[PDB]
Amino acid sequence: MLNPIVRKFQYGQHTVTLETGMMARQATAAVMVSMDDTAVFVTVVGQKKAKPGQDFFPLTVNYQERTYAAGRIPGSFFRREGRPSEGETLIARLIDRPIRPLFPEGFVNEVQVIATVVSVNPQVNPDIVAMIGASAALSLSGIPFNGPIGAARVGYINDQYVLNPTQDELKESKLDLVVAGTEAAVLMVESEAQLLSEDQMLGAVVFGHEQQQVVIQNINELVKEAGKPRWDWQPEPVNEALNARVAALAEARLSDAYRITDKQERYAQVDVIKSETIATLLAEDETLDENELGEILHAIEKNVVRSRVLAGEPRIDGREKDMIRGLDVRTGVLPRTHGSALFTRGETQALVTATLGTARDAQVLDELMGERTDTFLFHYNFPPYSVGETGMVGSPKRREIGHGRLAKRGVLAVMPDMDKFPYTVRVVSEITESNGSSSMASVCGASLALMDAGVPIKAAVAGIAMGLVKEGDNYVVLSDILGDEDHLGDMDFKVAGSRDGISALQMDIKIEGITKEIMQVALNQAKGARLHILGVMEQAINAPRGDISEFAPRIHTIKINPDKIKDVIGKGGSVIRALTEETGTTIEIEDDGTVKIAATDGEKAKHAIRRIEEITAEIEVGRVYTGKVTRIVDFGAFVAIGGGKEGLVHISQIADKRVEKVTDYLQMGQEVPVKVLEVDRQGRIRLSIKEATEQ
Amino acid sequence: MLNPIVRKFQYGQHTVTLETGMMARQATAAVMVSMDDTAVFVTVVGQKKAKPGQDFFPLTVNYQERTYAAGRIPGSFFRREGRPSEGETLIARLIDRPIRPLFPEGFVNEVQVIATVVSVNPQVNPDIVAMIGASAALSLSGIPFNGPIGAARVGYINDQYVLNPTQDELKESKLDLVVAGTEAAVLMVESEAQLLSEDQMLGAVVFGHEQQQVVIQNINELVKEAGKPRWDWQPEPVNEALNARVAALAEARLSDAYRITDKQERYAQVDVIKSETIATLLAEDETLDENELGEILHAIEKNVVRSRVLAGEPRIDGREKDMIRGLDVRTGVLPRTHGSALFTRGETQALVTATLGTARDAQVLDELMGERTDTFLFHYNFPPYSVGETGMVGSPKRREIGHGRLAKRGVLAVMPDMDKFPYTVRVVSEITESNGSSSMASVCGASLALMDAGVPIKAAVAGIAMGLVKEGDNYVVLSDILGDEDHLGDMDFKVAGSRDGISALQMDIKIEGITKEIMQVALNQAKGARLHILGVMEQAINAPRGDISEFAPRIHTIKINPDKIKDVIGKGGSVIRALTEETGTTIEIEDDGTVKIAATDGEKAKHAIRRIEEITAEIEVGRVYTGKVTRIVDFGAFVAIGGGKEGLVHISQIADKRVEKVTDYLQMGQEVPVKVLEVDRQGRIRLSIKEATEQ
Amino acid sequence: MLNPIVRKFQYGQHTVTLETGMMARQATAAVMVSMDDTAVFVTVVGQKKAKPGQDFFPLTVNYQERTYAAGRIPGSFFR
Amino acid sequence: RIHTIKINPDKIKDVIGKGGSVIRALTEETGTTIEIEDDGTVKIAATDGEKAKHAIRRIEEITAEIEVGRVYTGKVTRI
RNA sequence: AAAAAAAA
Repeated sequence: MLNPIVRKFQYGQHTVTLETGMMARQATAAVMVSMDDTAVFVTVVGQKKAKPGQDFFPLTVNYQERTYAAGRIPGSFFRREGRPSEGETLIARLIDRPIRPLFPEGFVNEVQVIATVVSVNPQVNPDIVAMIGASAALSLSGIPFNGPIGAARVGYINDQYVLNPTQDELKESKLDLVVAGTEAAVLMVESEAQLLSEDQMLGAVVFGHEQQQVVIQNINELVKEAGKPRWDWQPEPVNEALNARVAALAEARLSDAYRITDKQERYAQVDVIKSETIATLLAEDETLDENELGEILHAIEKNVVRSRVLAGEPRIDGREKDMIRGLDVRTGVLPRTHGSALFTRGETQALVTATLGTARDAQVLDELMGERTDTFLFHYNFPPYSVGETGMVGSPKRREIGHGRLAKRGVLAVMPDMDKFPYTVRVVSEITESNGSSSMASVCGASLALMDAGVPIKAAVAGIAMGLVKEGDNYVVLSDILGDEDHLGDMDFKVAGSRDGISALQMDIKIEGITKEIMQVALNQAKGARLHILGVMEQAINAPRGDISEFAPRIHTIKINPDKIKDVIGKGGSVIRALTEETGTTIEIEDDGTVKIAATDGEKAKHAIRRIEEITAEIEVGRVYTGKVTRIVDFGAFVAIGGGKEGLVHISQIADKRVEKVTDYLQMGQEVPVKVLEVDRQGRIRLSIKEATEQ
Repeated sequence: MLNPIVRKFQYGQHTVTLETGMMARQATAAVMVSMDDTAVFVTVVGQKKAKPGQDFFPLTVNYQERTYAAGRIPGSFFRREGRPSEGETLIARLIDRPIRPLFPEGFVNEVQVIATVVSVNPQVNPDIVAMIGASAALSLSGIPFNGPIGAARVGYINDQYVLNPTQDELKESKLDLVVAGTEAAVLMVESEAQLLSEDQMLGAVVFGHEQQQVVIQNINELVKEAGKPRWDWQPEPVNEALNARVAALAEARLSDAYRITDKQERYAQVDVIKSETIATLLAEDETLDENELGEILHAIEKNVVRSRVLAGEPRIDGREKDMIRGLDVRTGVLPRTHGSALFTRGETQALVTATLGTARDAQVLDELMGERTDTFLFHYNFPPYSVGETGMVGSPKRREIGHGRLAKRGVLAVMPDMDKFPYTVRVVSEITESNGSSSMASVCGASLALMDAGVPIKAAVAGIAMGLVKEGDNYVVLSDILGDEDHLGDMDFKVAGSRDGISALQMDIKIEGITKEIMQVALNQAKGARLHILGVMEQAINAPRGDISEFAPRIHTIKINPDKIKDVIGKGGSVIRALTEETGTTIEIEDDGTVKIAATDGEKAKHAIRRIEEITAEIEVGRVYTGKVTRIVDFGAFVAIGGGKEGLVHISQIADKRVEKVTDYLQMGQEVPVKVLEVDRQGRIRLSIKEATEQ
Repeated sequence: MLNPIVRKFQYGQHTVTLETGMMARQATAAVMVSMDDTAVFVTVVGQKKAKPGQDFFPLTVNYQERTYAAGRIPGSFFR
Repeated sequence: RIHTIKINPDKIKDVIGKGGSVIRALTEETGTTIEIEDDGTVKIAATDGEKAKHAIRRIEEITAEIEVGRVYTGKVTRI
């Protein structure tokens, strides 16, 4: 009835299997890809017909993590999986970036690829198996697609590269990089790193690109027998005559406008050329259409900018390939916030703020590889006034979550260990103006806001957004690229890092033939510029300050005996409630003795510090104890001796095996010399009273 | 490179700092306004071109409270981030209402104002600072706007008015009137009051209007050096002939038709005339636009009704200036809910219901100013069938939150204090028909539903909406304006109060030249009309009565030794779940020594009291129990004996000495006779295995 | 002025009361239906003119459980 | 899975150690919520079979011996 | 000893 086709190949130490034809037979193609007990089901459905008047390729990628894949019922009140998480949206972006540029030019049919995680081995991460899955699904479908891609996560254990590291190994790794490539060239790189040197990162990318050849060979083998016939699609014929007709009229004039050098006079000059040339021949036979004309005019603009940059020295803004827009940097701009800074690159402004908190306010994010609690929170706001448009604010789009993640990778490598800084820290970066690359203006600002709040950060960090143009063998690397020159970049990349060593590299490639030395000079030029930005920031704030003091929560640490803390948590743990209500202060649950005191001022902290040492008087070695007799009855005398446990006297006696009598030395409330060197009965260390006799 | 313009003046005690040019340079204007460490960043972005479909003005105002202001991590579990709520939406409406009238007629270009709170001093409210901020931003851009508007919150303490009261001052105050006004006149008033006479409320509006003069003068001085050149905008030219042709064939045949008393009959006549004029236009329609002809027709209608109302006695429905619509009031209409009332004022009809609950079910509002718990909740539901239309129902719009808040101000003045009414109270109003002013029908309904459920309100309250029509030297004040008659009103206002004293007041003004001498008669006519509604309302329910017979929750507060209550909490709340569930009533966990036994009858209250007595009590003498070994302690034990708690036999304890070494009882199934013995301070109570009677 | 018209019949040992004319007069019809102290208010609004270009029949049914019907304030954070 | 075994109604005392201290270590080491039970019907709540069998093996090991205050051929393992 | 209801 139904027969599955299975191919099994060895990637690293994990057997990986592709299963096809078994499920979802009405979708254009579908594959279950399984790698060492983690499995994801990936399916592509592509429209057969072009929706008329579409001028942008509509590609949808959906990635979703069903909780039944871990064997757990969802925590939500509904007990059902909700809207896609931040983490899931980011994984979808990782699949989309290497796929979108690989479809042929002028392909505009609707395409949707859905990846569902269906089972998870906690040790094996589902994303690197999802990327192979999308590559398999697209290459098996008839859809016009320029060859399969692999994917490989490379780590850096003990100065060795280790392909596809398992989750525990990442604890002691200094690098986590995700290469995706075809057989000809790399297509994208994403990473976080504990300040590695440049050549170690480029070495990891050249390594990962070779280990992916196994997947490329294996998907090509599967498509030989189990693939659908490629449905024939031919790009719509270009009108050579129309392109020549519009060129004679505007090419020389548009070139002249770019030769004119200004922020806005070139703009106005281009507009008068565009408006007239569009008007001319607009009414001639009614052949001209707004879509037909606008596209050719923008295409001529892109041609004159590319050709001008590869040869003519001036860029659109007039700075040379190695120059960065002017800096202006300001600290403590907001009142009554824990720490704040404004970083301006001249047309990119990031107002960024760091707020501290007690451990209670840390996030507890539950996911398939296990619940974990993180103490560093990064949020990136891109409000619509920042690019001069009007739109609904509402909730963040994928790019805001993408940029918020990349900036977090940049700073995370320089944050202090929780043992020497116990507070949770949230950084919110609010973009106020955006014409450059605003994610890298966020990293610089975040390092200022953190060290202004007086977190002991390990070093200053800064970012640079860069582009490469390689129409011919000649290439030019461009530093601090404007947003308005995205189309000019044949590759573009971001190089967030420190005075020495790189923190987070991200790189998306759109052209064939980028060999390793063309990456090497491009991020050597990136090291140059990053150092210049770092130099200006050291003059604004050289080192971290002592503390925020703007109603900053204060935390204090002290080591107390495990027995004394158990009694402060005595009566079932009720004893701790008696303290927290009196001092407005939480005491934390390290029962092995590392007491944390946390409070909103420098008094209730000190009151709690006085109270913990005051209220517990349990010592088993002890000393002569001038405690006060409460009852001198048989079965041992009762004596007031203080905190912890008040010991009862050793059995039937006062001291010396009941040499004396209860009637002898009888009064209430009297000071007597107690000592606590006895047996541990009723769960109490017993005691005795050395009154001119001794046991 | 960058330096701000800075302008600081003194408003009342605080110092206001206006700061410009430093941030968001691509928005049409942006201003950082700071008042005693509370700071809000406010920006306006306005599209220069107009969309050629718009026949209304799209102005959008967003107010948002970043919780990084005042240094705290967001409570929301998901992503530690927030979305717009009631508290923010009401502040957006307070900025919106004064700005819309000032913008010139025919200005249809889209405009967006975004106001972000970036720091809060909890003594100074952010709302007043924002209204100055939006006024500065709009007046500083070139957007055509008629003058800056200052704002002013006016408190009232020991019969002295105080400007911008701090939170500490306000709590003691008897009014909280907001006023916003240009140099010529007031433009908006919003206020709650502890039942003050009309002359005290009018005194506040004039006083606040005069203190705002400093803000208006200062904003002009800033615009004199930092301001943009005003962008040219001309109202679209109006063709007198196009208006004249429709006017000639309408006004006479509409003046007679407005005379017809029946609403449906007149509606059918005017619609027929309208179609006939459209037919008369014939070739070329009206500039080839039916809409243009319709606009002229609506205008001719508005002019005839307005001119008629201020020259002649009859209104659209044949009523005079001082005739409130026919009143039909019916209490207790719903079964098995704690209190309900249907209030019908002519066509506007409101079904209102009151429900009581335990203090536990109060909501916790995490406002930027500080966390607070309110015990009184008002919810206003406006379903689309109330208008006779079809539409969605699910999510409340801005107006439902606006009206819900105004209705809450009406009743909040007359609620009993929690220290003689220990319940949370929720009022839900369902507007079942809405021709007229629905929100003030909701206040009456709420005042009947509350005093029907038996809450002892301080007096009955009621409300009315009113309109002023004003020309070159004369004006008419109309009572109970209908929805259709709002277009003729130049001023409209709503008043809610008891037999003596205004409780809430709201005014919006659309024209200059209204004055204290007009408002003096307008509120006196309101005192007349309100005092009639109170009499009809009084007949249905004269005074608050007893509590609901059965459905209402009743509270019992039995006193228990709180250490035993703490043990009944168990491992932080695990046994009490069963106890509340088996009773099926909301018995509380409060450990203060007052156990809340809340139940819907006396039987479940007594069952719960007996259930807590079973687990808390220990028999003081009992019998010679054959106690059986239940547990191990450290050299200790727990023995089952009479009452809810086990006793301990320490191994040595049968006669205060080891007369018979007691090792043999130290195992299960021995069950040897014991007798009750003393309770010690430690909590390990004394027990001994002795047949002899022990006390 | 205003008064309902009421019909009461016995269905399966529960008295059922049909009550009309008192509320939602603006909507095309409204009928408070009650069966032994469980009560639901039901209203229908229909457009008098058919929108040109419609082919299918757009019927929308909305059922709502207000929690004030059971005497309890809501469990939701926003109340 | 929830696992349950009978262990002798005296030697059960030795499973627990002095108070909660050894219970913390055993629950932390095995990743199981093993509770204190005087009856000896020790309940070892677990999230999978591996954690259950790991907890069964350690509770078997650390209380495997009958104290009758008798003679043992006890080998000195550490001075 | 492992201590009191809060579905953002």
